[PDB]
Amino acid sequence: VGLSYSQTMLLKDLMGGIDPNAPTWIDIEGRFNDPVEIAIFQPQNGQFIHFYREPVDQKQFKQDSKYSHGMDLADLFNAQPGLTSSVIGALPQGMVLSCQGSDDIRKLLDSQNRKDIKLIDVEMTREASREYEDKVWDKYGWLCKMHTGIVRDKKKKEITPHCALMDCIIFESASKARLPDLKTVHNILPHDLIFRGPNVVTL
Amino acid sequence: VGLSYSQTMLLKDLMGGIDPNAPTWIDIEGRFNDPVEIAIFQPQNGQFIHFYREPVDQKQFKQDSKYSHGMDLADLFNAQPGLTSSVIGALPQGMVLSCQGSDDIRKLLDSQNRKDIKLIDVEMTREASREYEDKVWDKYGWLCKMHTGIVRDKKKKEITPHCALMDCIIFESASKARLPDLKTVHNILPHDLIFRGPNVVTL
Amino acid sequence: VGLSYSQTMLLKDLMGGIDPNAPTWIDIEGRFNDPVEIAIFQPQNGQFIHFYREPVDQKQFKQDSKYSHGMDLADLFNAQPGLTSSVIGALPQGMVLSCQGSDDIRKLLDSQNRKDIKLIDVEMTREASREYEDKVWDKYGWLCKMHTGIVRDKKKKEITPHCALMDCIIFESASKARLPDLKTVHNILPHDLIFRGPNVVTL
Amino acid sequence: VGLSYSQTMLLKDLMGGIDPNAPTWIDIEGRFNDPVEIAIFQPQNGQFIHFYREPVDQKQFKQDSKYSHGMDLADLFNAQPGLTSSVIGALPQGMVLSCQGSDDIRKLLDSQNRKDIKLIDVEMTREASREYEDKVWDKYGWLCKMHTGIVRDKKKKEITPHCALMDCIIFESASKARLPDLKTVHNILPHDLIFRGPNVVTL
Amino acid sequence: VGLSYSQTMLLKDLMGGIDPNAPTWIDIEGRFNDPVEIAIFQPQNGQFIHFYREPVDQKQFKQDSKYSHGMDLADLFNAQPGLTSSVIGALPQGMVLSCQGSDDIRKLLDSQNRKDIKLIDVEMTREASREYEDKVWDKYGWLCKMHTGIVRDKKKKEITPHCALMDCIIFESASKARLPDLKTVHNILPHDLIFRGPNVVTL
Amino acid sequence: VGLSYSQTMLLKDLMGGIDPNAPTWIDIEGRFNDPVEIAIFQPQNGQFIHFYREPVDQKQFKQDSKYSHGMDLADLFNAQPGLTSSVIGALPQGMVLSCQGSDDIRKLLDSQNRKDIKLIDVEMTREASREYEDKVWDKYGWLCKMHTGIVRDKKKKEITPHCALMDCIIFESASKARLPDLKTVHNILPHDLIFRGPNVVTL
Amino acid sequence: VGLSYSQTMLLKDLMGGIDPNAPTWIDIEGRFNDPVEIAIFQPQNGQFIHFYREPVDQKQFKQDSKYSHGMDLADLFNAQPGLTSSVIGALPQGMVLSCQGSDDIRKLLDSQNRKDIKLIDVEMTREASREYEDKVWDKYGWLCKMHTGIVRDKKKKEITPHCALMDCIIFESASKARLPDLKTVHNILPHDLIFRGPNVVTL
Amino acid sequence: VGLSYSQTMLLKDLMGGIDPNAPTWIDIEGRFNDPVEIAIFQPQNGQFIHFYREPVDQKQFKQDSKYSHGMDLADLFNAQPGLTSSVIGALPQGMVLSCQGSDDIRKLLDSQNRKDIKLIDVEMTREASREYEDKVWDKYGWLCKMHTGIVRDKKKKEITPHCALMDCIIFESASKARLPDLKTVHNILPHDLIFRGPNVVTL
Ligand SMILES: [Zn+2]
Ligand SMILES: [Zn+2]
Ligand SMILES: [Zn+2]
Ligand SMILES: [Zn+2]
Ligand SMILES: [Zn+2]
Ligand SMILES: [Zn+2]
Ligand SMILES: [Zn+2]
Ligand SMILES: [Zn+2]
Repeated sequence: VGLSYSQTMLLKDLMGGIDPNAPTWIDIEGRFNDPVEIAIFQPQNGQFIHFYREPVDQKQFKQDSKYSHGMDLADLFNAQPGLTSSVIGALPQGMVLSCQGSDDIRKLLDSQNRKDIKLIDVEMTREASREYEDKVWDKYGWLCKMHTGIVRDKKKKEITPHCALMDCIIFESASKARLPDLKTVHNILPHDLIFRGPNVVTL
Repeated sequence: VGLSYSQTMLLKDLMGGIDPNAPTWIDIEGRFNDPVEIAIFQPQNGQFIHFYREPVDQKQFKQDSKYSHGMDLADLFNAQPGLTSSVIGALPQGMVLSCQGSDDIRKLLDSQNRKDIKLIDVEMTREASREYEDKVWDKYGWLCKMHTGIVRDKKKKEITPHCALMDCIIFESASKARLPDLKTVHNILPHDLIFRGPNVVTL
Repeated sequence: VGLSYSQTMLLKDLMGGIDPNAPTWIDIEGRFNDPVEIAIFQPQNGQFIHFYREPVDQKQFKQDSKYSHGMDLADLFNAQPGLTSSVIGALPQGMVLSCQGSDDIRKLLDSQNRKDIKLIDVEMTREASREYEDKVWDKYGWLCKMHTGIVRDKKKKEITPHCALMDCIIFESASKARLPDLKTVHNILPHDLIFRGPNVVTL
Repeated sequence: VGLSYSQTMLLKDLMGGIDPNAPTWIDIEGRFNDPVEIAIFQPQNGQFIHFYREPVDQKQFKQDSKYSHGMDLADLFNAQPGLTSSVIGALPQGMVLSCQGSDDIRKLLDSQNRKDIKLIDVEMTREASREYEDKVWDKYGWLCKMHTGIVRDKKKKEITPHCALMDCIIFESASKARLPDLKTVHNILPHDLIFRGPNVVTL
Repeated sequence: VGLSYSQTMLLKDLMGGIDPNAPTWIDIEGRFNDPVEIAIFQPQNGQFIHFYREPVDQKQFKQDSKYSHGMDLADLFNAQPGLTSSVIGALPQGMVLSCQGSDDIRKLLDSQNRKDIKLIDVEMTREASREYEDKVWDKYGWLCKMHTGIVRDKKKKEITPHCALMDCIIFESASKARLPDLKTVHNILPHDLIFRGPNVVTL
Repeated sequence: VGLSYSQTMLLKDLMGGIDPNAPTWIDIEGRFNDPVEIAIFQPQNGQFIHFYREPVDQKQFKQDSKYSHGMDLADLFNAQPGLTSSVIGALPQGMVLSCQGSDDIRKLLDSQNRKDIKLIDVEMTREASREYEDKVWDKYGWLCKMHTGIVRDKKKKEITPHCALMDCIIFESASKARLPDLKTVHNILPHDLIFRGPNVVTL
Repeated sequence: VGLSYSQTMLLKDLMGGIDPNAPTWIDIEGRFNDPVEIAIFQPQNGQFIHFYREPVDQKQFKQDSKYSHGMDLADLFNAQPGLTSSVIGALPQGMVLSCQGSDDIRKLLDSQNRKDIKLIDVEMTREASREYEDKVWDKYGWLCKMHTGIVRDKKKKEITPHCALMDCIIFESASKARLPDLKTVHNILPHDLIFRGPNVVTL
Repeated sequence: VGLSYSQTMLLKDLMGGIDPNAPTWIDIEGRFNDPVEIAIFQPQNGQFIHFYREPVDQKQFKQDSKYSHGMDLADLFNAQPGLTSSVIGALPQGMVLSCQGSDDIRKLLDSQNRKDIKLIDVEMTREASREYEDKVWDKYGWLCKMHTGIVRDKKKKEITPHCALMDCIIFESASKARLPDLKTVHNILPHDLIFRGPNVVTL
């Protein structure tokens, strides 16, 4: 379906937690046209938005699963449709978003008619990536148990998967030379908005 | 598609005009599962909600067009999808709605998970229908130019079509023995929300 | 409902016409999870299986109708439920099926637990598609009068719809550089098995 | 779901054991519209059909459990759907079935469009019921361990439950003044057809 | 089972958010020996602990469901066992907890050998209860959609159910004459710790 | 029960003595699914973990008692439940464990989610076993007084029992051609964690 | 455990169906000391005994699964213990059993102290094996759905698994140059004796 | 092991001597969960069942030996396993058993799933105990030479041990004010069924 009216009213309220002037990270898995996991993280307060999307192109998903995110199609069948378009639509106006590699994000933001949003492509050395990847996945990896597959590189070497939320925390760590010390870190989105149990139908 | 996030934010604002305690009429054309025109009229202030929906079942539409509403499929291709589900979702909590023949309305309200809404089936004599039908279509018929087809009865007799908005004003007239004297009567919904010019796409 | 016991007994008999070693084409309209028209064609004898299915996802159907098959929901309400699962279940063991683009067929055959069935993805040039499309729709297009809608491409150009049965005959033509000269070509399935007039109810 | 195509093909084969001219007993537990256990017994050869059905009306089941069959809802969740409708549709044409109290059976057979089947209401004295009930439940009661609840009468007196299969053997005993001496007595239906382990889904 | 070792390590970390000197509310549904829903709310920061427990006594649950909380047994089958004993065990030593009616809480805390914890029985007028109940269930009621049953009083009058988390927010409102204005309010416990998807087994 | 919260907190602290990079031995008595005595020994520092578990299968225990470990059921009734699952969960990450015969250990480690743990199957000649068995049981046999039964081989020959802790010291001796000279050798686990005096109950 | 007293009394009764003078086939999977599936088939009447046993040696089972029977350990955990020893003990005295390759059967019968039983090693050509294997697995393969694994030969060629019951029917076919035409073929053992749902414990 | 098939067949025959309507005594030594000697005595005919069981809990046995029965572990190593569960399983249905102190017997009968058996707790004065104890141990004490240990009371006073069989004869004496005059009194169980010489092994 899409987001229902009440779901959209809730979303409006939850997005009230997002500080529009706060420095903010964004990362996705999948392509701008077919993203399967979105994460928006505000390090200052530790608030983040994190959800999933079932892929349209099943073949590419499987390949993107074996070589980057390692996700499973079965875990995505219940993701609430409309979330990507509604969270990107609900983002405040003129928000400055930080990312790693602006190319994929800009295309998605543009295809959702959100050109008002400026992007900060932050550069990150592979050395700095290797440093915090393991530290982040240990302190904060309980937030996403969705990467249950083996990801290998061109050289068939098994590698740590990418998580978008974990990628955001890694990015913040590298940009700050300090893994963030955050007491409270939480998703503004409830589990019943991210996933779909009962059925609602639009007209 | 569905109603976009901004469209839904506008709707929230416009629905602020609807007085939840005010006596209110509702009528539709088409069946609960496939309605093609919805009207919600508050006689006290003269505010109303009035929009259209493209039918799923094309064959039934044509038959319902020759025998009740006389609408044309071509005029419905541009109706904004999601309007029926979003206006019914936005209707204030615990609203008492008046109608003629509660059977069709209740089913629609229930299928949109809006059981909180109570209905008042108001009875109307055919004599009283014949009285105000012509008077309403002359004072207020400029509000809906959507019935451009010939409607006939079982006896192939050409009859005045039904308009839902006009039906609401007729119902109010019969229930009050007075065609309403209303200076200001207007749709809370703008023409660009009722119809779809440019293109927006959900994810 | 599903296929009744007697309906299934008839099916068993009619499927006796299908030659298991014969070269055989398959095509569908709609997705593996929600197919709305299935065609299985054996060019050697001219026998084919051809039926419809009402779609679960009404929104996608409409979009797939405007951009590929041009079907009408109203014509699908009476399709006999259970046909897709029962015809795929009844297909002879180890049948080698030819198709255009194996991705969609394999998923459907797998979701119906029919992995025994091997697929031959036959490649077809658009030039060869353009050649026989019109010739097939003229000699054999009377077999399917179900595409009563306008289908347009990305460039709003009105295009010939896709029919699965017609697609099978087009595929055979391109693979053979000869539109088939077939005196007898017929559906093994009767009109009362493809569609549902009276009512039977399972327990 | 319903019975799959292969399941129905197996059923066709197993029903080949049923002798159509053989004297045959039938009994159910639950009402014609909501039966929870069916038994069809041919005393001559000792072959029988015996299966279960999850009840639709949960409240009535519980009451029918405290006052007749003493069954447990939890044991019925895995009964293979479609069995009642498919076993009744597969019964030989014009089969003469014996029963105790034709009223409930006729309604069920009629609601499954099986009017061809004639019924013999055999009368049975309560004295004769009391005689073989205990003898049957001891020699043949190992065939149904599904009655794990306490059944009481109007006078709160704990009574032996009713089993449909056991009821059939009791009926045969009373009609013959001899508890049947049967070396081989067996269900034609396998445990995997009566109950559902893995998952199959229709389209 | 119980809480696994890793689950307990996570819990230790999440409980680090609980401020031991902060004023804190507690409420349960069900009895000290058989509680089915626990809520611990710290109004200052808006952090709370909120989870469920499957009841041992099924009959009492149903009665407590018809007359207080209106919960459904089916929604409790997947609650993570060991949570009640482990969250009560993890609470800071000498914590001062506020409640409504200390009798039920003290017994539970004592039966979990947590006598170090002092209780503040805060008195609340029914007038003040009636005031904030509706306001809380509207602003914060999206946090628990577990009360899907009709609760009636001695006079068969349908009444608003009790939610423990909602009860905590109502209690804070009455004690402060102000419904709390809280931007961030969230459960310290993740959905996968509150509920049980995969299987772990102790030795 | 299981390990309480405080017990688990203590365990976390005691496991801090285990050096994760240190060479480490493991041995059990009983099968992976039903182990009755576990020993984990780090020869470098002389620290070890050593505890017991009451067997589920009483018959197999008795047979395993007459032919390997010679233990007594009565001494196992007070072993603290949850110890096996909690010590295996608390083992440091990426611990390389040495053993004799990796088959039984791997299965147990895979019963918990500890596949991260690699195993070194060290080969040991019976000649080398016969050498240190007596020397170890004399210098270190006071550490385990739990083998109070007569163990015989296939030839009814009374043989020295197996102790897991003693087996670890024997294994280290054979792998090093030197019975270890260890001043300080001690269990990191206290007697009150290995055994259960008072009563704690989970919820 | 073992077979309970009542279970053994039932067995005594069911074994009354076995005709002691009837020609009878036997086959097993696994070794004499560790058999995992036993089948005893009397072609004359079509009666057979067929059950499973959980293997002691888990490693050998897996290898015997990849190279002969293709069974899964998980399906054997619930097999009723004691069945092998009790069915071999209940076999009529001096029964002449036919088999393929007497070596494995004799050892098992001897280890169960049943030397009274004579064996007929019937020779079977691989040509004759290849003939009926497919025919038997199609007419009678619904009797055993326990071979859910891929079995390959020395040349990594995927081959049809062996089923003991199917092997018995294949053996009878080859010895008779006719696949048996059997209306009634059934297991004398009920599903609740072959598998273990509830718990009984010996002393 | 357990009782073999032949052993169980013999038992069935010997239990044919037990008159199900006859008044019958039962007594045990050891607890319901760990009984070491069972006696079932029918005074009318003088038939009795009397056997032993090796204790699981060795420590409790020794204490129960010093303070009640005075038995020796060494004499119990050869008791035939499975006897307790098989004799209790074989007891005729609906047998009214007399005992002294129903608490221990009921628990044992229930743990062996024999609730059908009703118990008569017969009261006995210590005066009446002191009267027949010596008379019974002299006329019938040759039936049990198993109490070869010194039993003392709380006051270290050496007392006559308890024998279960002797206890049954004492109970009958007290209930009848007459030591029974019985020419023939004998165990229905043979010495080779009560004790185990050769070896049989189950599968
Ligand atoms: Zn992720
Ligand atoms: Zn109109
Ligand atoms: Zn078509
Ligand atoms: Zn029954
Ligand atoms: Zn709640
Ligand atoms: Zn030891
Ligand atoms: Zn098999
Ligand atoms: Zn004695």
